[PDB]
Amino acid sequence: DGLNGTMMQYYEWHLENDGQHWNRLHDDAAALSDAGITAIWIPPAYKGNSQADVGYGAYDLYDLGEFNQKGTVRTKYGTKAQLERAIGSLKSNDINVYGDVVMNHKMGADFTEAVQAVQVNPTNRWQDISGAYTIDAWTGFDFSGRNNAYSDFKWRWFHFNGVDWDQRYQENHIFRFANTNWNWRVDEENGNYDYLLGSNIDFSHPEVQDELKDWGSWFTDELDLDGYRLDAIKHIPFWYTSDWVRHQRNEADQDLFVVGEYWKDDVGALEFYLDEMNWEMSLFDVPLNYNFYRASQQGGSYDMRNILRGSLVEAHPMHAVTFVDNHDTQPGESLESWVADWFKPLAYATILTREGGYPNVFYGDYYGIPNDNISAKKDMIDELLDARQNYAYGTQHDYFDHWDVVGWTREGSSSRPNSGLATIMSNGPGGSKWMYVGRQNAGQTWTDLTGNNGASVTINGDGWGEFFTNGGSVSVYVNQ
Ligand code: NA
Ligand code: NA
Ligand code: NA
Repeated sequence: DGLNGTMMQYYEWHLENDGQHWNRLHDDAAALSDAGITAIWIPPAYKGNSQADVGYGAYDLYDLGEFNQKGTVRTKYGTKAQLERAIGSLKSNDINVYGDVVMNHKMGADFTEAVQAVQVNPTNRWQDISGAYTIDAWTGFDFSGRNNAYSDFKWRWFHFNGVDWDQRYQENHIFRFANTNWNWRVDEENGNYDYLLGSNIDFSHPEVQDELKDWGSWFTDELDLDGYRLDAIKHIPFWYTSDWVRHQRNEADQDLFVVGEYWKDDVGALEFYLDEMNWEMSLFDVPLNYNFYRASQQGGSYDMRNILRGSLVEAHPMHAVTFVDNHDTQPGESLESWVADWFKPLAYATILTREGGYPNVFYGDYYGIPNDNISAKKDMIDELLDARQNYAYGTQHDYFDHWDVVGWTREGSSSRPNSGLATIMSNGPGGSKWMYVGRQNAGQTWTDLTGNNGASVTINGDGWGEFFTNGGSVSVYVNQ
Protein backbone atom coordinates (compact mmCIF):
# COMPACT_ATOMS: atom_id res chain seq x y z
CA ASP A 1 0.00 0.00 0.00
CA GLY A 2 2.49 2.61 -1.15
CA LEU A 3 5.29 0.99 0.86
CA ASN A 4 8.76 2.17 -0.19
CA GLY A 5 10.60 -0.31 -2.37
CA THR A 6 13.89 -1.83 -1.28
CA MET A 7 16.03 -4.12 -3.41
CA MET A 8 18.61 -6.61 -2.14
CA GLN A 9 21.47 -8.20 -4.08
CA TYR A 10 21.23 -11.74 -2.68
CA TYR A 11 24.83 -12.94 -2.98
CA GLU A 12 28.44 -11.85 -2.55
CA TRP A 13 31.56 -12.84 -4.48
CA HIS A 14 32.92 -15.25 -1.88
CA LEU A 15 29.70 -17.12 -1.13
CA GLU A 16 30.42 -20.80 -0.48
CA ASN A 17 30.04 -23.14 -3.45
CA ASP A 18 27.78 -25.56 -1.60
CA GLY A 19 24.87 -25.35 -4.02
CA GLN A 20 22.47 -24.46 -1.20
CA HIS A 21 21.97 -20.78 -1.99
CA TRP A 22 18.63 -21.03 -3.81
CA ASN A 23 17.40 -23.08 -0.85
CA ARG A 24 18.70 -20.42 1.55
CA LEU A 25 16.90 -17.75 -0.47
CA HIS A 26 13.70 -19.80 -0.28
CA ASP A 27 13.87 -20.12 3.52
CA ASP A 28 14.79 -16.45 3.95
CA ALA A 29 11.85 -15.10 1.91
CA ALA A 30 9.42 -14.34 4.76
CA ALA A 31 12.12 -12.86 6.99
CA LEU A 32 13.40 -10.64 4.20
CA SER A 33 9.90 -9.36 3.48
CA ASP A 34 9.16 -8.71 7.16
CA ALA A 35 12.44 -6.79 7.28
CA GLY A 36 11.36 -4.51 4.45
CA ILE A 37 12.86 -6.08 1.34
CA THR A 38 10.47 -5.85 -1.62
CA ALA A 39 12.69 -7.01 -4.49
CA ILE A 40 15.52 -9.49 -4.91
CA TRP A 41 18.28 -9.32 -7.50
CA ILE A 42 19.49 -12.88 -8.05
CA PRO A 43 22.95 -13.70 -9.46
CA PRO A 44 23.28 -15.04 -13.03
CA ALA A 45 21.24 -18.22 -12.68
CA TYR A 46 22.68 -20.04 -15.69
CA LYS A 47 25.64 -22.39 -16.21
CA GLY A 48 28.98 -20.63 -16.08
CA ASN A 49 32.52 -21.63 -17.06
CA SER A 50 32.57 -23.95 -14.03
CA GLN A 51 30.45 -24.86 -11.03
CA ALA A 52 32.18 -22.31 -8.76
CA ASP A 53 31.74 -19.48 -11.26
CA VAL A 54 29.98 -16.52 -9.67
CA GLY A 55 27.96 -16.37 -12.89
CA TYR A 56 29.63 -13.82 -15.14
CA GLY A 57 31.73 -16.38 -17.00
CA ALA A 58 28.46 -17.34 -18.66
CA TYR A 59 28.53 -20.50 -20.76
CA ASP A 60 24.94 -21.58 -21.45
CA LEU A 61 22.05 -19.17 -20.83
CA TYR A 62 19.49 -21.99 -21.25
CA ASP A 63 21.06 -24.18 -18.55
CA LEU A 64 19.73 -22.97 -15.20
CA GLY A 65 21.50 -25.71 -13.26
CA GLU A 66 19.53 -28.42 -15.02
CA PHE A 67 21.99 -30.17 -17.38
CA ASN A 68 25.40 -31.74 -16.82
CA GLN A 69 27.74 -29.28 -18.50
CA LYS A 70 31.05 -27.64 -17.58
CA GLY A 71 31.65 -30.29 -14.93
CA THR A 72 28.39 -29.88 -13.02
CA VAL A 73 24.60 -30.12 -13.18
CA ARG A 74 23.79 -27.38 -10.64
CA THR A 75 25.22 -23.88 -10.83
CA LYS A 76 27.16 -22.48 -7.87
CA TYR A 77 23.80 -21.55 -6.35
CA GLY A 78 21.88 -24.76 -6.86
CA THR A 79 19.55 -26.57 -9.24
CA LYS A 80 16.83 -25.26 -11.55
CA ALA A 81 14.15 -26.81 -9.33
CA GLN A 82 15.51 -25.16 -6.17
CA LEU A 83 15.61 -21.77 -7.93
CA GLU A 84 12.01 -22.12 -9.11
CA ARG A 85 11.03 -23.20 -5.59
CA ALA A 86 12.89 -20.20 -4.16
CA ILE A 87 11.20 -17.82 -6.61
CA GLY A 88 7.79 -19.21 -5.72
CA SER A 89 8.57 -18.49 -2.08
CA LEU A 90 9.57 -14.93 -2.95
CA LYS A 91 6.35 -14.34 -4.90
CA SER A 92 4.18 -15.66 -2.06
CA ASN A 93 5.97 -13.25 0.26
CA ASP A 94 5.42 -10.25 -2.01
CA ILE A 95 8.99 -9.96 -3.25
CA ASN A 96 9.77 -9.03 -6.86
CA VAL A 97 12.48 -11.01 -8.64
CA TYR A 98 15.06 -9.38 -10.89
CA GLY A 99 17.28 -11.71 -12.90
CA ASP A 100 20.89 -10.80 -13.65
CA VAL A 101 21.41 -10.75 -17.43
CA VAL A 102 24.83 -11.38 -19.00
CA MET A 103 24.83 -10.81 -22.77
CA ASN A 104 28.13 -9.04 -23.39
CA HIS A 105 30.16 -12.21 -23.82
CA LYS A 106 30.32 -15.98 -23.40
CA MET A 107 33.00 -18.13 -21.79
CA GLY A 108 33.89 -21.80 -21.59
CA ALA A 109 33.56 -22.62 -25.30
CA ASP A 110 33.63 -26.36 -26.02
CA PHE A 111 36.27 -26.08 -28.77
CA THR A 112 38.54 -23.68 -30.63
CA GLU A 113 38.14 -22.41 -34.17
CA ALA A 114 40.72 -20.95 -36.54
CA VAL A 115 40.14 -17.22 -36.92
CA GLN A 116 41.86 -14.41 -38.79
CA ALA A 117 42.46 -11.70 -36.20
CA VAL A 118 44.59 -8.63 -35.49
CA GLN A 119 46.09 -7.42 -32.23
CA VAL A 120 44.83 -4.03 -31.05
CA ASN A 121 46.16 -1.40 -28.65
CA PRO A 122 44.66 -2.31 -25.22
CA THR A 123 44.31 1.41 -24.43
CA ASN A 124 42.89 2.19 -27.88
CA ARG A 125 41.07 -0.72 -29.48
CA TRP A 126 40.52 1.39 -32.62
CA GLN A 127 44.23 0.90 -33.36
CA ASP A 128 45.66 -2.38 -34.67
CA ILE A 129 49.19 -3.17 -33.55
CA SER A 130 49.75 -6.20 -35.78
CA GLY A 131 48.86 -7.47 -39.21
CA ALA A 132 46.10 -10.06 -39.54
CA TYR A 133 47.04 -13.66 -38.81
CA THR A 134 45.25 -16.84 -37.83
CA ILE A 135 44.66 -17.65 -34.16
CA ASP A 136 42.76 -20.45 -32.44
CA ALA A 137 39.92 -18.92 -30.41
CA TRP A 138 37.54 -20.59 -27.95
CA THR A 139 34.34 -19.78 -29.83
CA GLY A 140 32.54 -23.07 -30.48
CA PHE A 141 29.53 -23.78 -28.25
CA ASP A 142 27.48 -26.97 -28.67
CA PHE A 143 25.80 -27.23 -25.25
CA SER A 144 26.17 -31.00 -25.51
CA GLY A 145 24.46 -32.00 -22.26
CA ARG A 146 21.41 -29.83 -22.98
CA ASN A 147 20.35 -31.98 -25.96
CA ASN A 148 18.89 -28.89 -27.68
CA ALA A 149 16.25 -28.43 -24.98
CA TYR A 150 14.64 -24.98 -25.34
CA SER A 151 16.94 -23.96 -28.20
CA ASP A 152 19.10 -25.51 -30.92
CA PHE A 153 21.10 -22.34 -31.51
CA LYS A 154 24.87 -22.97 -31.51
CA TRP A 155 27.53 -20.30 -31.18
CA ARG A 156 30.54 -20.00 -33.50
CA TRP A 157 33.42 -17.59 -34.03
CA PHE A 158 31.48 -15.60 -36.63
CA HIS A 159 29.00 -14.57 -33.94
CA PHE A 160 31.84 -12.84 -32.06
CA ASN A 161 34.30 -10.11 -32.96
CA GLY A 162 37.06 -10.64 -30.42
CA VAL A 163 38.80 -12.54 -27.63
CA ASP A 164 41.80 -11.91 -25.38
CA TRP A 165 43.51 -15.27 -25.81
CA ASP A 166 45.10 -17.12 -28.73
CA GLN A 167 45.36 -20.86 -28.21
CA ARG A 168 47.50 -21.36 -31.32
CA TYR A 169 50.53 -19.48 -30.01
CA GLN A 170 49.20 -19.40 -26.44
CA GLU A 171 49.34 -15.64 -25.88
CA ASN A 172 47.16 -12.95 -24.38
CA HIS A 173 46.32 -9.97 -26.59
CA ILE A 174 43.14 -8.01 -27.22
CA PHE A 175 42.10 -9.47 -30.57
CA ARG A 176 39.63 -8.00 -33.03
CA PHE A 177 38.44 -10.52 -35.63
CA ALA A 178 39.60 -9.40 -39.07
CA ASN A 179 36.78 -8.01 -41.20
CA THR A 180 34.61 -7.43 -38.12
CA ASN A 181 33.96 -4.09 -36.45
CA TRP A 182 33.91 -3.38 -32.73
CA ASN A 183 30.33 -2.86 -31.57
CA TRP A 184 29.06 0.72 -31.60
CA ARG A 185 27.97 2.76 -29.89
CA VAL A 186 29.76 1.72 -26.66
CA ASP A 187 31.74 3.43 -23.89
CA GLU A 188 34.81 5.21 -25.25
CA GLU A 189 37.37 4.59 -22.52
CA ASN A 190 40.32 2.84 -24.24
CA GLY A 191 38.97 4.30 -27.48
CA ASN A 192 36.30 1.63 -27.87
CA TYR A 193 35.40 -0.42 -24.80
CA ASP A 194 33.38 -3.06 -26.62
CA TYR A 195 35.77 -5.79 -25.51
CA LEU A 196 36.02 -6.67 -21.82
CA LEU A 197 36.71 -10.40 -21.47
CA GLY A 198 35.77 -13.84 -22.83
CA SER A 199 34.38 -14.18 -26.35
CA ASN A 200 32.86 -10.80 -27.21
CA ILE A 201 29.48 -10.89 -28.92
CA ASP A 202 29.09 -8.95 -32.18
CA PHE A 203 25.49 -7.69 -32.26
CA SER A 204 25.71 -6.46 -35.87
CA HIS A 205 24.46 -9.96 -36.77
CA PRO A 206 20.64 -10.22 -37.09
CA GLU A 207 20.77 -13.86 -35.99
CA VAL A 208 22.55 -12.79 -32.79
CA GLN A 209 20.04 -9.99 -32.15
CA ASP A 210 17.09 -12.36 -32.52
CA GLU A 211 18.65 -15.20 -30.52
CA LEU A 212 19.27 -13.08 -27.42
CA LYS A 213 15.83 -11.45 -27.69
CA ASP A 214 14.24 -14.90 -27.86
CA TRP A 215 16.42 -16.22 -25.05
CA GLY A 216 15.45 -13.22 -22.94
CA SER A 217 11.75 -13.93 -23.41
CA TRP A 218 12.26 -17.62 -22.69
CA PHE A 219 14.28 -16.78 -19.54
CA THR A 220 11.70 -14.23 -18.40
CA ASP A 221 8.81 -16.69 -18.83
CA GLU A 222 10.66 -19.69 -17.38
CA LEU A 223 11.38 -17.86 -14.10
CA ASP A 224 8.43 -15.42 -14.24
CA LEU A 225 10.75 -12.46 -13.68
CA ASP A 226 9.63 -8.98 -12.62
CA GLY A 227 12.67 -7.32 -14.10
CA TYR A 228 16.36 -7.59 -14.86
CA ARG A 229 19.75 -6.39 -13.76
CA LEU A 230 21.67 -5.76 -17.01
CA ASP A 231 25.34 -6.68 -16.67
CA ALA A 232 28.22 -4.70 -18.21
CA ILE A 233 26.01 -2.59 -20.49
CA LYS A 234 28.66 0.06 -21.18
CA HIS A 235 30.39 -2.65 -23.24
CA ILE A 236 27.24 -3.57 -25.17
CA PRO A 237 26.09 -1.49 -28.16
CA PHE A 238 23.55 0.98 -26.75
CA TRP A 239 21.15 0.59 -29.66
CA TYR A 240 20.79 -3.11 -28.95
CA THR A 241 20.16 -2.94 -25.22
CA SER A 242 17.31 -0.56 -26.03
CA ASP A 243 15.94 -2.90 -28.70
CA TRP A 244 16.23 -5.84 -26.32
CA VAL A 245 14.52 -4.11 -23.41
CA ARG A 246 11.68 -2.89 -25.62
CA HIS A 247 11.34 -6.41 -26.99
CA GLN A 248 11.05 -8.03 -23.55
CA ARG A 249 8.38 -5.59 -22.33
CA ASN A 250 6.50 -6.29 -25.53
CA GLU A 251 6.56 -10.07 -24.98
CA ALA A 252 5.81 -10.11 -21.24
CA ASP A 253 2.42 -9.35 -19.67
CA GLN A 254 3.86 -8.34 -16.28
CA ASP A 255 5.72 -5.09 -15.68
CA LEU A 256 9.47 -5.33 -16.03
CA PHE A 257 11.75 -3.13 -13.97
CA VAL A 258 15.14 -2.68 -15.58
CA VAL A 259 18.36 -1.53 -13.96
CA GLY A 260 21.53 -1.46 -15.99
CA GLU A 261 25.08 -1.57 -14.70
CA TYR A 262 26.93 1.20 -16.54
CA TRP A 263 30.09 1.18 -14.47
CA LYS A 264 31.63 4.63 -14.63
CA ASP A 265 32.41 7.31 -12.04
CA ASP A 266 30.91 9.92 -14.36
CA VAL A 267 27.26 10.91 -14.08
CA GLY A 268 27.38 12.59 -17.50
CA ALA A 269 28.31 9.31 -19.15
CA LEU A 270 25.37 7.67 -17.39
CA GLU A 271 23.01 10.48 -18.39
CA PHE A 272 24.27 10.13 -21.98
CA TYR A 273 23.36 6.44 -21.88
CA LEU A 274 19.92 7.13 -20.41
CA ASP A 275 19.26 9.69 -23.15
CA GLU A 276 20.06 6.92 -25.65
CA MET A 277 17.66 4.60 -23.79
CA ASN A 278 14.94 7.24 -23.90
CA TRP A 279 15.04 6.88 -20.11
CA GLU A 280 13.32 3.49 -20.18
CA MET A 281 15.41 2.03 -17.34
CA SER A 282 17.32 2.99 -14.21
CA LEU A 283 21.07 2.76 -13.69
CA PHE A 284 23.04 1.86 -10.58
CA ASP A 285 24.36 5.09 -9.06
CA VAL A 286 28.05 4.35 -9.60
CA PRO A 287 29.15 7.96 -9.00
CA LEU A 288 27.42 7.89 -5.61
CA ASN A 289 29.24 4.62 -4.89
CA TYR A 290 32.52 6.42 -5.45
CA ASN A 291 31.34 9.45 -3.44
CA PHE A 292 30.78 7.10 -0.48
CA TYR A 293 34.15 5.48 -1.13
CA ARG A 294 36.00 8.80 -1.29
CA ALA A 295 34.35 9.81 2.00
CA SER A 296 35.20 6.47 3.61
CA GLN A 297 38.81 6.79 2.45
CA GLN A 298 39.41 10.44 3.35
CA GLY A 299 37.80 10.54 6.77
CA GLY A 300 36.28 13.58 8.46
CA SER A 301 38.12 16.06 6.25
CA TYR A 302 35.65 15.11 3.51
CA ASP A 303 33.08 17.91 3.08
CA MET A 304 29.70 16.23 3.65
CA ARG A 305 27.90 19.01 1.76
CA ASN A 306 29.21 17.38 -1.45
CA ILE A 307 28.31 13.80 -0.52
CA LEU A 308 25.53 13.69 -3.15
CA ARG A 309 27.28 15.97 -5.65
CA GLY A 310 27.88 14.37 -9.02
CA SER A 311 25.60 11.47 -8.14
CA LEU A 312 22.90 10.13 -10.44
CA VAL A 313 20.29 10.19 -7.65
CA GLU A 314 20.95 13.91 -7.19
CA ALA A 315 19.98 14.68 -10.82
CA HIS A 316 17.56 11.87 -11.74
CA PRO A 317 16.26 10.22 -8.52
CA MET A 318 13.62 8.34 -10.51
CA HIS A 319 16.24 6.56 -12.63
CA ALA A 320 18.85 5.77 -10.01
CA VAL A 321 19.35 2.52 -8.10
CA THR A 322 21.42 3.48 -5.07
CA PHE A 323 23.86 1.15 -3.28
CA VAL A 324 26.93 1.20 -1.01
CA ASP A 325 28.80 -1.89 -2.27
CA ASN A 326 28.42 -5.01 -4.41
CA HIS A 327 30.30 -8.16 -5.47
CA ASP A 328 32.59 -6.04 -7.64
CA THR A 329 33.50 -3.41 -5.03
CA GLN A 330 34.14 -5.75 -2.11
CA PRO A 331 37.79 -6.23 -1.03
CA GLY A 332 40.07 -7.83 -3.59
CA GLU A 333 37.66 -7.61 -6.53
CA SER A 334 37.96 -5.82 -9.89
CA LEU A 335 35.97 -2.71 -9.02
CA GLU A 336 37.07 -2.41 -5.40
CA SER A 337 35.68 0.72 -3.74
CA TRP A 338 34.73 -0.77 -0.40
CA VAL A 339 33.08 1.45 2.19
CA ALA A 340 34.63 0.82 5.61
CA ASP A 341 32.53 -0.13 8.65
CA TRP A 342 32.61 3.34 10.21
CA PHE A 343 31.10 5.14 7.20
CA LYS A 344 28.84 2.31 6.02
CA PRO A 345 25.98 3.20 8.40
CA LEU A 346 25.99 6.78 7.09
CA ALA A 347 25.96 5.57 3.49
CA TYR A 348 23.03 3.22 4.08
CA ALA A 349 21.00 5.88 5.92
CA THR A 350 21.58 8.16 2.93
CA ILE A 351 20.11 5.70 0.41
CA LEU A 352 17.43 4.20 2.64
CA THR A 353 15.85 7.23 4.38
CA ARG A 354 15.75 9.70 1.47
CA GLU A 355 12.84 10.02 -0.97
CA GLY A 356 14.90 9.78 -4.15
CA GLY A 357 16.37 6.64 -5.67
CA TYR A 358 15.57 2.93 -5.46
CA PRO A 359 17.95 1.63 -2.73
CA ASN A 360 19.68 -1.75 -2.81
CA VAL A 361 21.02 -3.70 0.18
CA PHE A 362 24.20 -5.78 -0.38
CA TYR A 363 24.15 -9.40 0.83
CA GLY A 364 27.77 -9.04 1.90
CA ASP A 365 26.89 -6.21 4.26
CA TYR A 366 23.72 -7.79 5.56
CA TYR A 367 25.26 -11.18 6.37
CA GLY A 368 28.93 -10.28 6.35
CA ILE A 369 31.84 -11.55 4.26
CA PRO A 370 33.62 -14.37 6.18
CA ASN A 371 36.36 -14.60 3.57
CA ASP A 372 37.59 -11.18 4.64
CA ASN A 373 36.53 -11.10 8.30
CA ILE A 374 33.79 -8.57 7.52
CA SER A 375 31.01 -8.66 10.12
CA ALA A 376 27.33 -8.93 9.30
CA LYS A 377 25.64 -5.52 9.63
CA LYS A 378 22.12 -6.97 9.82
CA ASP A 379 21.32 -5.19 13.09
CA MET A 380 22.23 -1.75 11.79
CA ILE A 381 20.64 -2.30 8.38
CA ASP A 382 17.39 -3.67 9.77
CA GLU A 383 16.88 -0.51 11.84
CA LEU A 384 17.35 1.61 8.73
CA LEU A 385 14.99 -0.72 6.84
CA ASP A 386 12.46 -0.28 9.63
CA ALA A 387 12.92 3.46 9.14
CA ARG A 388 12.46 3.19 5.37
CA GLN A 389 9.56 0.75 5.47
CA ASN A 390 7.58 2.45 8.24
CA TYR A 391 8.79 6.04 8.64
CA ALA A 392 10.43 7.41 5.46
CA TYR A 393 7.29 9.00 3.98
CA GLY A 394 6.05 12.50 3.19
CA THR A 395 7.63 15.84 2.29
CA GLN A 396 11.42 15.91 2.63
CA HIS A 397 13.61 18.77 3.88
CA ASP A 398 17.37 18.75 3.25
CA TYR A 399 20.13 20.19 5.41
CA PHE A 400 23.48 19.68 3.67
CA ASP A 401 24.67 22.95 5.22
CA HIS A 402 27.79 21.94 7.17
CA TRP A 403 31.00 20.12 6.24
CA ASP A 404 30.64 17.55 9.05
CA VAL A 405 27.05 17.51 10.26
CA VAL A 406 24.25 17.06 7.73
CA GLY A 407 20.75 15.66 7.78
CA TRP A 408 17.24 15.70 6.38
CA THR A 409 13.68 15.11 7.49
CA ARG A 410 10.48 13.47 6.27
CA GLU A 411 7.18 14.90 7.55
CA GLY A 412 5.46 11.53 7.30
CA SER A 413 2.23 10.83 5.43
CA SER A 414 -1.38 10.41 6.56
CA SER A 415 -1.32 7.06 4.77
CA ARG A 416 1.17 5.68 7.28
CA PRO A 417 0.65 6.05 11.04
CA ASN A 418 3.41 7.77 12.99
CA SER A 419 5.51 7.89 9.83
CA GLY A 420 8.05 10.70 9.70
CA LEU A 421 11.76 10.92 10.51
CA ALA A 422 14.86 13.03 10.98
CA THR A 423 18.25 11.75 9.89
CA ILE A 424 21.35 13.49 11.21
CA MET A 425 24.97 12.43 10.88
CA SER A 426 28.57 13.58 11.01
CA ASN A 427 31.74 12.19 9.41
CA GLY A 428 33.75 14.19 11.92
CA PRO A 429 33.17 15.55 15.45
CA GLY A 430 29.59 15.23 16.66
CA GLY A 431 27.02 17.99 16.82
CA SER A 432 23.38 18.96 16.49
CA LYS A 433 21.08 20.72 14.04
CA TRP A 434 17.61 22.23 14.23
CA MET A 435 15.47 20.85 11.41
CA TYR A 436 11.84 21.20 10.38
CA VAL A 437 9.79 17.98 10.48
CA GLY A 438 6.31 19.36 9.92
CA ARG A 439 4.13 21.42 12.25
CA GLN A 440 1.69 18.52 12.23
CA ASN A 441 4.22 16.59 14.36
CA ALA A 442 4.44 19.25 17.09
CA GLY A 443 4.52 17.94 20.64
CA GLN A 444 5.83 14.51 19.62
CA THR A 445 8.95 13.06 21.22
CA TRP A 446 11.31 11.35 18.76
CA THR A 447 14.01 8.78 19.57
CA ASP A 448 16.89 7.24 17.60
CA LEU A 449 16.08 3.92 15.89
CA THR A 450 19.80 3.16 15.52
CA GLY A 451 20.51 3.54 19.22
CA ASN A 452 23.60 5.59 18.41
CA ASN A 453 22.29 8.55 20.43
CA GLY A 454 20.04 8.44 23.49
CA ALA A 455 18.78 12.00 23.05
CA SER A 456 15.02 12.43 23.21
CA VAL A 457 13.80 15.07 20.74
CA THR A 458 10.48 16.81 21.33
CA ILE A 459 9.14 18.70 18.30
CA ASN A 460 8.25 22.29 19.18
CA GLY A 461 5.09 24.19 18.28
CA ASP A 462 6.42 25.31 14.90
CA GLY A 463 7.34 21.76 13.91
CA TRP A 464 11.05 22.13 14.68
CA GLY A 465 13.26 19.79 16.68
CA GLU A 466 16.94 19.81 17.55
CA PHE A 467 18.52 16.48 16.64
CA PHE A 468 21.88 15.23 17.92
CA THR A 469 24.58 12.96 16.50
CA ASN A 470 27.91 11.76 17.89
CA GLY A 471 31.13 11.96 15.89
CA GLY A 472 31.51 9.71 12.85
CA SER A 473 28.00 8.46 13.40
CA VAL A 474 24.40 8.59 12.18
CA SER A 475 21.08 8.72 14.04
CA VAL A 476 17.56 8.38 12.66
CA TYR A 477 14.83 9.81 14.91
CA VAL A 478 11.20 8.74 14.63
CA ASN A 479 8.02 8.84 16.72
CA GLN A 480 8.42 5.35 18.17
NA1 NA B 1 31.13 -5.91 -25.76
NA1 NA C 1 31.41 0.91 -2.39
NA1 NA D 1 33.71 16.74 7.13
